Amino acid sequence: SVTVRPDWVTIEEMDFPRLSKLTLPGVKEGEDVLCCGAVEYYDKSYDRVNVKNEKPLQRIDRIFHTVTTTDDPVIRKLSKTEGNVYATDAILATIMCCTRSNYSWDIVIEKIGNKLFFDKRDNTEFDLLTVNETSVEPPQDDGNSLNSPRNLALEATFINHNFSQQVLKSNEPRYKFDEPNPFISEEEEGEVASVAYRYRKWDLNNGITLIARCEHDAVMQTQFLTIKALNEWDSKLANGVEWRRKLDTQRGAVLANELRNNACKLAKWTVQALLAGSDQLKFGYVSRASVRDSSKHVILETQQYKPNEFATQINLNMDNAWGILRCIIDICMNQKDGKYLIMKDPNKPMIRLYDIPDNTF
Ligand SMILES: [Cl-]
Ligand SMILES: [Cl-]
Repeated sequence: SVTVRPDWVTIEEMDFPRLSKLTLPGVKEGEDVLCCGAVEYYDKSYDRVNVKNEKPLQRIDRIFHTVTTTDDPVIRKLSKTEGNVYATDAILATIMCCTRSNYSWDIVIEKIGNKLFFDKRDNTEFDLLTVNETSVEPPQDDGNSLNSPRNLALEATFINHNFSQQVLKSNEPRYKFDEPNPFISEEEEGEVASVAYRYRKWDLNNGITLIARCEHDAVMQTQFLTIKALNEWDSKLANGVEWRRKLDTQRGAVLANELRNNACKLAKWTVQALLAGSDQLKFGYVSRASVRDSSKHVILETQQYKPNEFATQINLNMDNAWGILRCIIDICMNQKDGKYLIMKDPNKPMIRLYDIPDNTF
């Protein structure tokens, strides 16, 4: 959680009920400005996985990038001639889904004239997934490390990185865009995880033109996929729905529990898929092999959802998502040039925008 400094000046406070009423209907599908990278095909044998046909989770080490907006060389180039607001899908999803968030987060905004850059701070846990964040009683750091919030987060994050690569068909020729991955040399591209980037543009009215990096994890025989893993750590301690007993006949109830307890995580995943234009959101259901060990996991189920329809199922309204973003953009455009910080208050349902000194970070 970022340390609020005494020389930070509050510009605006926004409570969740106000944010929840915001709307900007009519925003079009993103327009591709540049597409990059090479993505692997999904292995449809994983469609046969179920509780009676579980598969061990494999450890597959590939490199993942989560480059912030201003360090992205494609965004730097595009900003010379295109748009006036810049971000990435992960940063946008955090803002757009803020009214679902509980745990703290922050985003830095730099304003130069009529251009805005939204970034994450360097060396933070911004990328980590949360676990049971929106439970009535979230996990507490009361005990050893096995089920602490921090360890649960790293466990979920690790599970997701492995799952997304395991379900790929490594021998199938990849789908390659004309431009390669911008975060690695061609000579070494073999070592990066399967990913395709779409740098997309949106008209948000009032002359606001957003450019942001979006991505897909895989392709399917061409359909583009966003691949994510739900995970079960200890169902009893989580007071959850035991997956090995309930996935066969009550898969919907299991998902419903996930939605209640991981509301922000699931919405941010859905926004990521919608921003990229993925045709499907592919979920794995991954559980510990034993509740007492967080290093070994099994895949119990797989499912796919069309992102537009799934958004409606989790009560995510993109008209509201864009409305929230537009509200924040408008506030920033009215400020003096310089740096600003938006943050979610760790103990209250509100976000605050601060005027921070330019050399703060
Ligand atoms: Cl998350
Ligand atoms: Cl304002």
